[PDB]
Amino acid sequence: DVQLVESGGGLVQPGGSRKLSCSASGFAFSSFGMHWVRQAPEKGLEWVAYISSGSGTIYYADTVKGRFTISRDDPKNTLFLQMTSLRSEDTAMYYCVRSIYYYGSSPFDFWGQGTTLTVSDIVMTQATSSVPVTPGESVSISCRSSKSLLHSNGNTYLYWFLQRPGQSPQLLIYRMSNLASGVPDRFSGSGSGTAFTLTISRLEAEDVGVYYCMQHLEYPLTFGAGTKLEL
Amino acid sequence: DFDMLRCMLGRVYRPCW
Amino acid sequence: YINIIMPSVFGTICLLGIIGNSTVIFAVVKKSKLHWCNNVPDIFIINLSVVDLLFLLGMPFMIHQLMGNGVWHFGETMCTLITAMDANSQFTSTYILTAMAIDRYLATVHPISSTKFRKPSVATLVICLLWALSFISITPVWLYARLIPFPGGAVGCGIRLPNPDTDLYWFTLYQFFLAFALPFVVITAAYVRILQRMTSSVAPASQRSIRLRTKRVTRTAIAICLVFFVCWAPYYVLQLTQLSISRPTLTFVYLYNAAISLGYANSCLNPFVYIVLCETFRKRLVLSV
Amino acid sequence: TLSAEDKAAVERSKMIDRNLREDGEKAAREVKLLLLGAGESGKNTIVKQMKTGIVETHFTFKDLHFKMFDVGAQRSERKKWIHCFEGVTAIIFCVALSDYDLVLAEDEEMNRMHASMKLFDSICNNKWFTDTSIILFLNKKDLFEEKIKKSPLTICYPEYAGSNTYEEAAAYIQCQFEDLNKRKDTKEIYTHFTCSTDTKNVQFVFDAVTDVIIKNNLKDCGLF
Amino acid sequence: SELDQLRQEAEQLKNQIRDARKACADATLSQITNNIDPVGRIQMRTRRTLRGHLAKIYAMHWGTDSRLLVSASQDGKLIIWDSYTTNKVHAIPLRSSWVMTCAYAPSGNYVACGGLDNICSIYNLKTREGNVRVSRELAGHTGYLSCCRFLDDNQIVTSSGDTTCALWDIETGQQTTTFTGHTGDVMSLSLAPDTRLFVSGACDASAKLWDVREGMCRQTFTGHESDINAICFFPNGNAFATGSDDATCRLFDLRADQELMTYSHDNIICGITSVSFSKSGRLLLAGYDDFNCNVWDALKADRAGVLAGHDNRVSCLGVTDDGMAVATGSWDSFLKIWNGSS
Amino acid sequence: TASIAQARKLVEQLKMEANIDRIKVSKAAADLMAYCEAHAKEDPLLTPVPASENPFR
Repeated sequence: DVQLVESGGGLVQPGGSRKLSCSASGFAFSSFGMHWVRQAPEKGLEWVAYISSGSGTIYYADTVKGRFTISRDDPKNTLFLQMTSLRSEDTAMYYCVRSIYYYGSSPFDFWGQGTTLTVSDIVMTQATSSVPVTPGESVSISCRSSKSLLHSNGNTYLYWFLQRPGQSPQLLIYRMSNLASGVPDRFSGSGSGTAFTLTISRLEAEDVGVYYCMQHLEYPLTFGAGTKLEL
Repeated sequence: DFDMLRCMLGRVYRPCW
Repeated sequence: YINIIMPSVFGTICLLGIIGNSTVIFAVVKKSKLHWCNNVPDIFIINLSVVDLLFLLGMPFMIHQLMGNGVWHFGETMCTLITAMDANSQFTSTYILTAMAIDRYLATVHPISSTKFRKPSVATLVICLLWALSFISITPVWLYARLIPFPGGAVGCGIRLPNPDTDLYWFTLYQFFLAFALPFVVITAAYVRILQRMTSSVAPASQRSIRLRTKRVTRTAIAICLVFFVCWAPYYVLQLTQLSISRPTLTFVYLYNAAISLGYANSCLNPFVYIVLCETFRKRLVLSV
Repeated sequence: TLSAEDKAAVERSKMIDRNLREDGEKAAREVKLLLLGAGESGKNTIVKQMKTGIVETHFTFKDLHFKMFDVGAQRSERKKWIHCFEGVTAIIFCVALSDYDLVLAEDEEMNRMHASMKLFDSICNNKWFTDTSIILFLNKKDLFEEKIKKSPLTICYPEYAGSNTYEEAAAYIQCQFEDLNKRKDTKEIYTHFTCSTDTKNVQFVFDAVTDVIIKNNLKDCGLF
Repeated sequence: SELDQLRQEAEQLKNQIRDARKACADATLSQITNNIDPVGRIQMRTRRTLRGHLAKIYAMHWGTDSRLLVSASQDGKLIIWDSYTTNKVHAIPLRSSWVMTCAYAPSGNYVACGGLDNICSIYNLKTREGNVRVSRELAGHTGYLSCCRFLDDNQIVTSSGDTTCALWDIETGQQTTTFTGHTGDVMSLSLAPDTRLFVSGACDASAKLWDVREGMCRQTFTGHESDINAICFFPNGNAFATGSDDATCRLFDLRADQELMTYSHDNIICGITSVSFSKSGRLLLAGYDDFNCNVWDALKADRAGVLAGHDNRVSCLGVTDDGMAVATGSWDSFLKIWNGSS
Repeated sequence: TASIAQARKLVEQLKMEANIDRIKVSKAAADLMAYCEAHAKEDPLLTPVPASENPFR
C-alpha cells in the first residue's frame, strides 16, 4: 500500500542542524514530485520545499531558503530535507507529501504521517476559525485568495485538505471542483475567482477536523489559516 | 585590357621581387 | 579572344555550379514534408553544398581584379574580409570533404564498433569544430591582407608579407600542406581501405550484387579522390613553381588564371558527383518533384 | 504563460521523450531477423541452436543482439501482416532439401520442394522486401545425400541433367532457388547448407548480417 | 445428393436476397442528394504534430474528452498524448511490439492494444501506484488481433485474423460471445453509438452486422472487390462506410440492407487503410496508401479536400467526439491534428 | 461429414438474412440527408469555428 514514513525529528539546539528522511513504499516514487509541508504547533500548514520528478526543478519557501535543502534518492525511494541553522521558528511537525503532475492528475493526494522537530505570495484567508456543527446538517466552508486562482487554461488551482485530530491532512477537492479518489461524494467544492466554498452535505463524525485551502497557481504554495469543525 | 604581368600568390596579387 | 575566353570559363562554371548545388539542396531539403530530415552522412553532404555555394557566390568578388583592368573596387576594408572569407570557403570545403571521407571509413571497416559514436550529435560537433579550424588556418590570410600599389593609377588587394624575401616560403607550403597535401593523403588512404574491406567473407562474390557493389564504391571512391586532385593540383603545383620564379610571362599568367578556374570547378563538380554516382539520390530527387 | 502545474506537466513530457529517445537508440543497435520457411523444414532446429501468435527469440553473438521472429503459427493471410516486417535486417528462409521426392500431406499432388520454391519467390520478390537480403538455409543436408542415392533428383526437376551425387544435386538446388531472385541487383541471397548437428549456422547469420550492415552503411554514406 | 441439394438452396436464397434488395432500390443516394449544395473545398491545416514514435504508427484512438488520445507504434510503445499541448501523458511499453490496434476506454480509465501476439492487453491508467499496469491479457483468438473497441470498462469487442470476432468479459478474462461467419480475416470493426450492434469488415470483401447481446449475424453486406481494411459507423448508427484495397469506399445502409454510394476516383488506385466520419456525417475522411487523406462528401460522393502532410502510408485516423479536430497517424511515425479556420 | 454440416448452417443463416424488413433506398437516403442537415451547424470540420472557440489555434 502507499506509505510515507518520515524520520529524523527530535529536540535540537538553536543554530543546529538536523536531517529529515522520508521513506516511500507502495508507489512509483521516481514518477512523483515530493513536497515538505510543516505545521507549527497550534498553527496551520506551511509549505517548505518541493523537488520534481527527475530532480530537475527545486523550490523553497522564503522562510527556509538558503538554510534548508531538499533532495531525493530514487533507487532507495527516500526523500531528504537537510536543515541547517535551525531557529525557534522551525519548530513544527514536518509532513512528506507526494504530488504527480500531468493532465488530469491529482497532486498532493497522499501525505506522510509526519515527524516532529523541536528547537529549544498569494494570501489565502479563512476568517472563520471555528464553526459549531451537528451531525446530519449541511456545512459550508469559505476560503479567499488575494489573487484570482483561475488560470488562462481554464483550471482554478485551489485545493482542499482535511486534517482530522491526530491524523495527517487528506486531500478532498483538487482544483476547486474535482473530488479526490476515495473521498465520499457528500463533499463538493464550489468557487469562482477569489472566493471558494467547500460544501459538506450530511456531516458525519469523521468529517470533524480542521479544513485548509491551499493554492497551487504559483510558488510559493500558501495555505489558509484553517477552519475547525467541532461538535 | 591592362598589363597582366603581375606576380600572384593564392587567388590575389603579390608584389614582385 | 583573350579578353572573352577567360570570362567565358568563369561564367559557365558559375552558372553550372549554381544549378548543380541548387539541385542537391532542393532534393535533400524537400524529400520530406516539413519535417526534420538529417542523418550523420546526410549532415555532411548538405554542409558541403553550402560551403561549395559560398565559394561560388564569392567568385566575382575575387576575379574582378583579373579580367578587365586589375583594379580592386572594394577598398581595403573588404580586401581583408573577402579574402579571408574566400580562403575560408575554399579551406572549409576541403576540411568537410576530408572529414566526410573518414566518416565513411568508420561505417564500412567498423560496422559494429562505429555505432557507438557515429551519432548526429557527434557529427554536428565535428562540423562545428571543422569551421573553427578553418579560421586558425586562414589566420595569416586576413592578418596580412592589405592593398598592393600597382604602377599607374590602379591598386589591388593582395598579401603583403612583412618579409617577402623569406616569408613567401612558409605561406606557400602551409596552404599546400593543409589544403592539398594532407587532405589528399587522408582522403586517398581512407577510400582505398574501404575498397579492401567493403565485402564479407561469406558474401557471394560470384553473385552480381556483390560485384556491382564492388564496382560502384570503387568508381565513387576514385572520382572523389580524382576530382579533388585534378581540380586543385595545378593550382598548388604552380605555387611551388613561383617560389623560385621572379618575372612571370604571359604563358604563366594564362595558366594561373586557368588554374584558378579549376579551383572553382571542384565546388562545381562536387554536387554533380553526388547526383551521378549516388543512385539513392536520384530516387530522393523524384520525391521532391 | 504556463501555470505551476502545466510547467510540471511539460517536465514530465520531456522526461518521457528522454526515455523514448534512449529506448530507440538501443533498438536501432539490434538486429531484426524474420524467420520463414515451410513446415518440417528444419526451421525449429535453427531456433533450438540459437537459444502465442508470433514467437520472438533474442540472442547475443559477438557484441551484437539479434531479434529473430518466428511467424509459422500465423495461419492468417500473409499479405495483411507481412508489411509489419518491412525493415528487418535480413530474412532467414529455411528449405528442406530432403523434401523433393515427398508430397504435401494436404494437397497430395503438389511437390514439397516446389511449394518451398513458390514460397521463396513470393517472399523474395515481395514488394516489402525489394532490398532485403535473404539468408537461405538448405537444411537436412545429411539426409538429402541418403535419398539422392536411391531417389534421383529427376523426380523433383525433370529438366535436371547431371550426376546423381550430392555434390551436384545440392549445388543444382541452390542455383534453382537463387534463380528465383527477380531483382539480382537490389538484394543478395546468402545460401548455407545446414544440418541437424551443425554448429556454424549462427556464424553464417552473423557474417551475412555484418555484410547487410555494411551495405546499409554505404547507402547512408552515399558511397553506394 | 443431400449436399448437392443444400448448395442449390443457398443459391435460391441468395437470389431471393438479391431480388429483395433490387425491389427496394427505387432511387439512388446520388439522385436524392443531387439538389443539395456541395460542401465546397475543405481546407484543413496541421494544428499539432505529435512526435516521439520511432517506428510505423498502426493505430490511434481519441478519448471521449476530445483532448487525450492514444497511439500505437511498432517501436513497442503505447503513448497517450495531450493533444492540446502535445504533452505526453503516459508512455506504455508493450510486451509485444507487433501491435496493430489500440483502443481508448470511454471512461478514460483503460486503454487496450494487441497485434500479431493474438492477445488483447488491457492497461489500467488510473492506479494509486502512479504507473500504468497491465490489468488483463485476453487470450483466445487464434490469429492476429486487427481491431478492438471498448463497450464499457468491463466489456470489449475484438476482431481477429482467424475470421472471428469476440465479446470479452474483462473481469473474468473470458469471451462471452464469439461472432462467426466471416470466411476471411476480419480487419476492422465499428461500434454503433448505442453499442448494441457492431459491423465488421473482413478480407472476404464482405461486411457483417452483428447483434452484441444475441451474438448472431443480422445482415451481410457485399460489393467490394478486395479485402476490406476499414469500417466506421455513421453518427446515427443507421449506416456505415467501408474502405477496401480496391481503392473504393462504399456507404451501406442497415435498414435498406444495400450499398448507397461509392467513393472512388480514377487517380486513386491505392488501398484504403482507415475511414472516419465528421460529427454530422457530412464528411467521410479516408486514409490511403498514397500518403494522403482524402475528405469525401458523404452525400454527394465528391472529393472535398486532401490532407497531405505525411511521408508514408496514412495507417489510421480519427475524429474527436465533439468534431473539433481530426488526427491522422502514418507509417512515417508522426501524428497530425487538423481542423479548419473561419 | 464436415461439408454437409456446414451446408445446413449456411442455408439457415441465409434464411434469417432473407426474412428481415427492408425500407426503400429513397427512405434510407432521405434519413441520412436529413441527419446531416440537422447537425450541420455543430460540425467544426464542416463549418470551421472562430479562432477564439478553437482549442487548436
